[PDB]
Amino acid sequence: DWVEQLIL
Amino acid sequence: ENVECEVQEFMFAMTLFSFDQSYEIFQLHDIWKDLLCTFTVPHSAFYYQLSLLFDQEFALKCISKSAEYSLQDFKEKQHIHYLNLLIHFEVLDVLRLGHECRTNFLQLLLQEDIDFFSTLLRLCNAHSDKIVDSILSQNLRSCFKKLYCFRMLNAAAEVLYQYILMIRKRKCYLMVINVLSVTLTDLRDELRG
Amino acid sequence: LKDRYEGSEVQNLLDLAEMAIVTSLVQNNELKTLREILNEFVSINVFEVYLKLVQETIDSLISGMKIFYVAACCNVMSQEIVSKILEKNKAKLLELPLQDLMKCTYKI
Amino acid sequence: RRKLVVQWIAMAVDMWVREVERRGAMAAAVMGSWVSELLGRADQVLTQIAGTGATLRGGAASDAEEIASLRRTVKGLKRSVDMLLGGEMARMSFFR
Amino acid sequence: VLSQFYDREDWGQALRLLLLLIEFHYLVLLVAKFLYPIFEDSVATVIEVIETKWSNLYETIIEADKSATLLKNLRKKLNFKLCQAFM
Repeated sequence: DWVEQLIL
Repeated sequence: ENVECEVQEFMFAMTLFSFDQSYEIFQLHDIWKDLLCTFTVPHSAFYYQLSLLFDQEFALKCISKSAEYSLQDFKEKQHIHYLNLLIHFEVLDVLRLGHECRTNFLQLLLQEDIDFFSTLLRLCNAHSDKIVDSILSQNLRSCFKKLYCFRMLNAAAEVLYQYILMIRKRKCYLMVINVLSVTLTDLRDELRG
Repeated sequence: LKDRYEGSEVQNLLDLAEMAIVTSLVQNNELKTLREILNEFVSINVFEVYLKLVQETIDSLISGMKIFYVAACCNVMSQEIVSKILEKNKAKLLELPLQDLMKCTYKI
Repeated sequence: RRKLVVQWIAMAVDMWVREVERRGAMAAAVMGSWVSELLGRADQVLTQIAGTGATLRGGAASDAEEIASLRRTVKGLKRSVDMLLGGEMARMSFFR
Repeated sequence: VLSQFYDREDWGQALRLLLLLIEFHYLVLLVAKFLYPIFEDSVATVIEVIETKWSNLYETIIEADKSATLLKNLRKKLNFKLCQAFM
């Protein structure tokens, strides 16, 4: 979740 | 050990060869057809013959030692042998610089060389940081290709990349721009178009 | 004029000349150009041409000055370097010497 | 005759490199260090074969330049593979 | 930062940093500094994008880090390219 929000 | 105790020495050598003891005795001092040829020649010949006969450790060692002690036909042969033995077991760069200081021969040798060869070349370039350079460029010109070319030339890189281009596009344009840092403007415009 | 605007040489033979030489940057054409120049008789370019057909230091300085006076100049410089390399194939040589940077480094 | 085995490896890795380069251009619109090590050993085998060939009984071997050529090809492939492994493979979809 | 404190992990962190920089001058400088300190295809692509993307506060930050910047960055990029070529 935290790494999906960083990629966005 | 018995019946032998100059001639007896050579006898001991050839007998102990048919390996450490043999080589040692031989060096310290100074199949039948080959032996006769060697006798007629009379170190280089002896080592060559031994290497041929064991063609292994003994052979390779003797050959290397003789080649070292010596340093067109003989030279080329010795070099080829050494390189092959080393690649089977640095050597490349050494031999190259040596011969530079028979061009088609070298072209064939490098032909055989072509991953290990590439690594060696990279090492040589790092160390550095005419004929040899041209030969290398030609062999490379004969992704992978572009990369090798670029690495070696370090204009040739840029030219090769442009030719290949005439994801991939972006990467190329980018690499070109970084290397250059007119051309940049053109590349940018093309990427934007 | 119609040629400069659409992007000739015989007409010119009959600054701008330097730009034409720039565009040109074969041996026979060079010789013909040289003959035309002789008939007409910039100086630096002439010295360079004379060297190519073939004091050397003076020609070199002239060419460097011309280069300073962009792509064509660099090309000419590279050509001169190649020619010097061909001629070489000690102190005088060092005096004459005194991607291009990479080449110079390899030379040193 | 391991000369011939090295030639097969050279040809296989070459096609592999071409495939990776093609697949990179494809996606704009695995290889490990073991392949690099393998080409180094291959260069050593060729250095060993050439040396043995120079000291054969009856006269030197005729394949001297043939092996020198293979050495160059192998080095070229190790160079390409080393560049891909070193980062050029993660930057294949990028403009140069 | 956690990943940094903890080779592949380091690469992943560097990639994340490049991605963040793309999404966003000071940040870019910090990233360049980190890359220099560290000193494949994906990495090269990122470096390239950064070069393409490339005031007083930024200069001050650069000075603090050293304790010219563009040149150092170009040098680092060249080094990275060389490394990729060797690989």
